[PDB]
Amino acid sequence: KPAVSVLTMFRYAGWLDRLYMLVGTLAAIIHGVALPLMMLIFGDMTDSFASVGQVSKQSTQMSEADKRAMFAKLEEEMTTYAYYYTGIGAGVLIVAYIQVSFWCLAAGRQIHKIRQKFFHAIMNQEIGWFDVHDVGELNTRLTDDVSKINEGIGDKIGMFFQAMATFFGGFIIGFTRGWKLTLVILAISPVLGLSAGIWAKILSSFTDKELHAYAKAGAVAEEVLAAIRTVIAFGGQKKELERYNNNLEEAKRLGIKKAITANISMGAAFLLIYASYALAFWYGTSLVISKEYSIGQVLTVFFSVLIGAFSVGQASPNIEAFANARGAAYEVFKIIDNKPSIDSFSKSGHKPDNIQGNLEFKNIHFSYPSRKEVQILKGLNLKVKSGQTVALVGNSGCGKSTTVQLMQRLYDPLDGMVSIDGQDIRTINVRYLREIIGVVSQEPVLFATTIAENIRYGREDVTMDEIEKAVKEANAYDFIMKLPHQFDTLVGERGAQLSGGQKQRIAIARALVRNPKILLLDEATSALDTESEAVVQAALDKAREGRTTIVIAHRLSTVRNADVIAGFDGGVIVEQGNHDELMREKGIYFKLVMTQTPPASFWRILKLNSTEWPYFVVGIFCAIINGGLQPAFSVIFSKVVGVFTNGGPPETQRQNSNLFSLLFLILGIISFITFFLQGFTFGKAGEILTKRLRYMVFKSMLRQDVSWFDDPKNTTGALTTRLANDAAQVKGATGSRLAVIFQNIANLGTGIIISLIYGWQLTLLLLAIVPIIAIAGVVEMKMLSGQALKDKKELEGSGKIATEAIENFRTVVSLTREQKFETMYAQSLQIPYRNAMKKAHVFGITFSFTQAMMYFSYAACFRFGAYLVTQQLMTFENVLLVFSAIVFGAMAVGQVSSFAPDYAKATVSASHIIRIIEKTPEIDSYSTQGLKPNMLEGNVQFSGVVFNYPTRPSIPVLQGLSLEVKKGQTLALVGSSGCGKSTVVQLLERFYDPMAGSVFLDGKEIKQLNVQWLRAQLGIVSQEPILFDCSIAENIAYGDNSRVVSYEEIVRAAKEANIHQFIDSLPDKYNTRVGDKGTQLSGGQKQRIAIARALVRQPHILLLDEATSALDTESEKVVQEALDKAREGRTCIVIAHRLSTIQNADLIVVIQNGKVKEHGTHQQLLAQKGIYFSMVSVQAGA
Repeated sequence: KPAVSVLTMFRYAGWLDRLYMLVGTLAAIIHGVALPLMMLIFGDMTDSFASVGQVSKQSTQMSEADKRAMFAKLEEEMTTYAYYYTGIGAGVLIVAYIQVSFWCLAAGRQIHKIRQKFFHAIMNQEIGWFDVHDVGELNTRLTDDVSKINEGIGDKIGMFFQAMATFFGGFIIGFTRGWKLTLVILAISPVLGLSAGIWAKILSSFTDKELHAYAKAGAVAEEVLAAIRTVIAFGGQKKELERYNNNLEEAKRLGIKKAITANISMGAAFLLIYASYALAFWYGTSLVISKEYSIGQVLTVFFSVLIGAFSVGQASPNIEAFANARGAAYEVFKIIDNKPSIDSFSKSGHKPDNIQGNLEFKNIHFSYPSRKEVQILKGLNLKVKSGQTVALVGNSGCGKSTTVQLMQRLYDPLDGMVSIDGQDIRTINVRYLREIIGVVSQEPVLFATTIAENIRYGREDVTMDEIEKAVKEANAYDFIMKLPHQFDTLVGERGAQLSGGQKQRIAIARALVRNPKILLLDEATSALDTESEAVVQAALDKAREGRTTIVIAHRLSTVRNADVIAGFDGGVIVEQGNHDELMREKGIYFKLVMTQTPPASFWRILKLNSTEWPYFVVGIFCAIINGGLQPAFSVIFSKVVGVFTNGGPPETQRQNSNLFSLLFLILGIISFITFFLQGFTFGKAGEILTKRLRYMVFKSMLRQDVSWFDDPKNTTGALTTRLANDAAQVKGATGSRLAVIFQNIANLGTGIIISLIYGWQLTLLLLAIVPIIAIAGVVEMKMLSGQALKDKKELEGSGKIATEAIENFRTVVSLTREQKFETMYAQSLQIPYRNAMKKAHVFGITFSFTQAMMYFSYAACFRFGAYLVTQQLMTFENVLLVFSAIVFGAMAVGQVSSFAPDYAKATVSASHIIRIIEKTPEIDSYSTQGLKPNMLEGNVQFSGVVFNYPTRPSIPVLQGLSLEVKKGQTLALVGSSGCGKSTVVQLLERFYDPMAGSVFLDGKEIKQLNVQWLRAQLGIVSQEPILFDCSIAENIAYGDNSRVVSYEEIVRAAKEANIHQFIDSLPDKYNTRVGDKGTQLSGGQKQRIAIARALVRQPHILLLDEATSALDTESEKVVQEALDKAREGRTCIVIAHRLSTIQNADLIVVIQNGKVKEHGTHQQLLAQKGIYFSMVSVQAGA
């Protein structure tokens, strides 16, 4: 919404840039003008043949006489026009190059200046300006915005003025050569713009509908694939598939409806286009019979106006390009034009010498630009004498840090003054101030360069001698020497990750080269290991003694030797003096002292598609007839112009034009039928395989085992995404592109034969030209992408050192040396700049070549078509025929190159979708194998089990685990911590088989048992029960599948689970919708419902996994009450964390590091002492 004045935007264009734009925009206008002049000549040529065509047929008496005057006229005429054509080709060749080159030259030169100035501005902004602004957004704003500006001031403008020139140029020639047809053409203009208007309305509306449609099906999948371990446990995999099939069923019906309407629209649009196109010509013919116009003129005015009309459509996108560019240039220039109060690039202000380092802070009130929300410094008084060292102490706010912040004049104080020596800090030059102040910070930063270089960021002028003494006086010398490469080592975020205490010591070495008179040390010792702290501490102490120093830390070991200690409370200075005095004050200080002591052949996807043997043949057969249909229009138009051109005695003509204009319209309406057909057939074909695929994919996805689902690569979102993209992407490839590609090959193949058989060697020649300009047209786009990529790589490297410069910024300003970063940036950019010059040279040649080739190619059409071919009997009427036939056959092949990528993107998206079906599990619920025992009663035998999780085969959870629990009794399970407790419940459900060892239920091995039937007997109840959206009765009825449960059954279950209080209370009762689409309710109820699911199944085995985990107060009591009523009739394993409620259990078993450590009844473990007595002691006491 905010934008920029048109003249500001060019502020960096002067002299040449200005001139370049003018010569370019000039050349561009000439270029544009060229094309309608070309079409103007086309009417003159028509007239020349037309005269002879009228006289040739007027003879029917003499022959040899016509071999003279006719040929002579054509000779002088044709040679003239051809000469002019060649004349226009050289023109467009020159102006095209001028056009693109100059405008790109302007672009390059300005953007270079935009770029430099911008970064310079960024580095100049005061720190408060950063504190309010997102650095991330700013740098991404840098690279992305300047590119938009580039797109805006580029050759896009040249293209705009070219388009206007064609628009004006066309309409002028249209109007002058006649007023009538132009206004008749202007009359049909609003109709073609309206139909395209119906398109923007249909597309925008229906695009959301399909997205809205699958959003429903994809909502089924998302709650399922998130809830998977629940559907696997309860084996509802046939149900969730059925639901997904139902939603897919609806989505395809909506899809075919959309396919019907969308094809009707496109078909009707093409009718109106061909209708008006034919209508305009009919009025055109009606004016020729009246002898108002030349038949040749009609072609000139008709082509010129329509060309000039479409020029508006082709112009519009460049307006947008310019428009967007201004908007982008607003926020960039805003920073550039902004001027700071503090500068730091300004040469002004006193530069005192023999600074004695006498500091004072007078009555300073300050607030960081969180501003009025908080005031952290209320007044202040502090003096620090020359050569002394003062230590600041505080509980919170770190208002101490503020003074170190103000002392570098990062911020000017609200009221009061900071005074270095006698003078105010605001009188002295900022750069020099920062230079006479050294700084060492809690978190040290190293830029990526040699250690010599990071030490060279203290001062640009330095020698390895000064480096050496610096690190040595920082006692960083010995430790780095041991490091390989010596001072030439590397450092940064990337590579050479080092001890902090060493980094801090390089930082102290850097600050030391600065040889400052004032030293600020903030917490530098803090947040560091105790051993290396003393090492660095030695350095810090050796860094002072030449300098006055203010230091802040939480280490009171480093304070004692300070000549002055100063505490703050609420921004108010309170205590000052020597340590003993402060201890005698027994104040805040004493308080703190005491406190601290890919492409391949995948046919089979098409084989899957072969379920429709028909519908393809219909669409194909239909499209090939539409292929043969398309050039018929080119054949008519040839003979409409042709017979009228070829007419001879006129009396017959006017009747014929009517017949043609009629037939001209007939291919129009027959096209509606054929286009709607092929589109609808493929469309339905697309939606049905969209079902089969998403079905077979989802289905195969339910098959896989928890091993696959625990994977990091596959998370619920990634699967839904994988599920949508692949199905959609194969559809396009089996879809329209194939319909269209076949339409086109038939289009050209029909066009070629007609052209071939009519012209001998007419056509043969043309076919030599077009593929060459087509390939020449493809290779340009290839170079274009190449240069684009290379430029991206070069500015990526410059933008990288930019990001470095502004991400660490608050440090670089503290050291100054922003000019170093200005210069580094400059040199970085100088390569794309030289690259950007070459770019213009190339863009101009390729463009001009492609245009000149098309214009020169045209000359050959008539030169060889006349002369050598028309000297012979072979005739004009067909020359016009072939012209359209081949050229529009080629323009149709152009769609091949356009639809190339959709195939790849579909094949890659296919490459995944074939594999995802054929991947097979270790454990598949689908196999009907397994024993299906007849005997009810469950035991559970765990013997010598070892388990390591497939995702994390590092720390094993289970090592030699052995448990036994008899039927109809409760096995309590205790543990130090972890899934050791819970993994039991997972293995019995057989989400995994163990590495070694085995587990038995009735004494049979589950490993050889039926996976489905096994789970069918289990009473699983987790921490946070997921309930699908549906009737709460349907959530309960999930406890049993392959059968529908009775109302009185799910009643008995709810009665059992004590959830019935709610369920009679609600308006809907059992049909209430839950899952926080229909309704929301707390955990206590959700759990009780899960309890109902569980004992709806009537399991012989209940598994209660940390059931009361998330819960509170009475809810725990009533849920526990329900769980307790749920067991004692059944085998169960309860891993719950309430050991007060485990006190009644048949067998309690302490698990330790995978091995059962203790086991027994409660009092039995109570009699002993060990882990379990401790477990029960701590929490009952806490």
